[PDB]
Amino acid sequence: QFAKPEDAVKYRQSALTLMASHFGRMTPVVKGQAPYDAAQIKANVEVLKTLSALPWAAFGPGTEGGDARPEIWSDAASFKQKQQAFQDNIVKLSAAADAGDLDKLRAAFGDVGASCKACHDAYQK
Amino acid sequence: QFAKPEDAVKYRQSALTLMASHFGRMTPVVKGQAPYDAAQIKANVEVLKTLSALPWAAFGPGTEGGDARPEIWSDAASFKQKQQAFQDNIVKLSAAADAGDLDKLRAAFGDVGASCKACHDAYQK
Ligand code: HEC
Ligand code: HEC
Repeated sequence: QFAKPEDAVKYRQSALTLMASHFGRMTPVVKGQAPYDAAQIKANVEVLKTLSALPWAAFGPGTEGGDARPEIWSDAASFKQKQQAFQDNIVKLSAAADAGDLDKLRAAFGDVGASCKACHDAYQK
Repeated sequence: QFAKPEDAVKYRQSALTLMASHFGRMTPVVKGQAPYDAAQIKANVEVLKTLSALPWAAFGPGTEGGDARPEIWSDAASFKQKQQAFQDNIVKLSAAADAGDLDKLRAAFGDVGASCKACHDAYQK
């Protein structure tokens, strides 16, 4: 869907920004600093689920740029493993949200955050 | 969810970028220059539905900036009318996609695009 590699960079940066806001805005809730409304969190995690699937298709062949470390395309199976582990951790977060359980939400949120950090460490300049 | 107004600007720009890619990438399909796969388009419109709901909450009080024309907050009912008409046109596009009908898709796509342009004309610097 991208006329030039810069368009893919633009897209993935935007997706990651949006995905990130939807994750991070829950931090006060998991810490107890903001109230827990199960329906609110269910709805937000549904948004995050959708967003979480979007960046990866914008690291397609020929789309080097931005802050993507070069190690993304040359180790494609390993990068995939990574987004799929993150993507699996998101499934867990959805299950916790859909079940209305703040303890399960806290644990799932932490494992998502660890997966963000793992990919960041390997693949972000 | 925004610590400073700049964060809301950042978010809405990203949402609009993403929403826009999901709309615009269908242009070759509606024109017949790319093949029509009903399932592909259904899935893409589902993404666009989710995205289409996101920008508006990031024009909250105190979030002047970016290319938002000042006329957004002082005429709040009219701006709302506008996003809700766009939002209603998106419902129509979802119905066309879910029904697998390229003629209905073409018509609905055009009315969405007109609604994008209408808000752009009134409210984007
Ligand atoms: C690899 C499988 C990743 C996972 C999982 C997550 N992120 Fe990431 N992120 C990744 C890359 C390779 C990049 C650079 C993209 C580019 O081309 O520049 C990023 C970037 C971000 C950004 C900055 C976006 C921008 O506006 O430029 C943010 C805010 C970000 N990532 C956040 C983030 C969060 C919160 C994640 C888990 C919920 C997450 N990322 C996962 C690679 C990967
Ligand atoms: C008002 C109800 C709008 C509708 C409907 C659409 N857009 Fe728009 N758009 C609007 C504003 C006020 C702005 C400026 C935001 C800011 O603070 O700068 C925009 C901006 C865009 C952009 C640029 C985003 C960026 O990266 O800076 C794009 C690509 C865009 N809008 C596209 C777009 C499309 C394709 C729409 C229909 C599918 C659409 N917008 C609707 C206001 C409104």
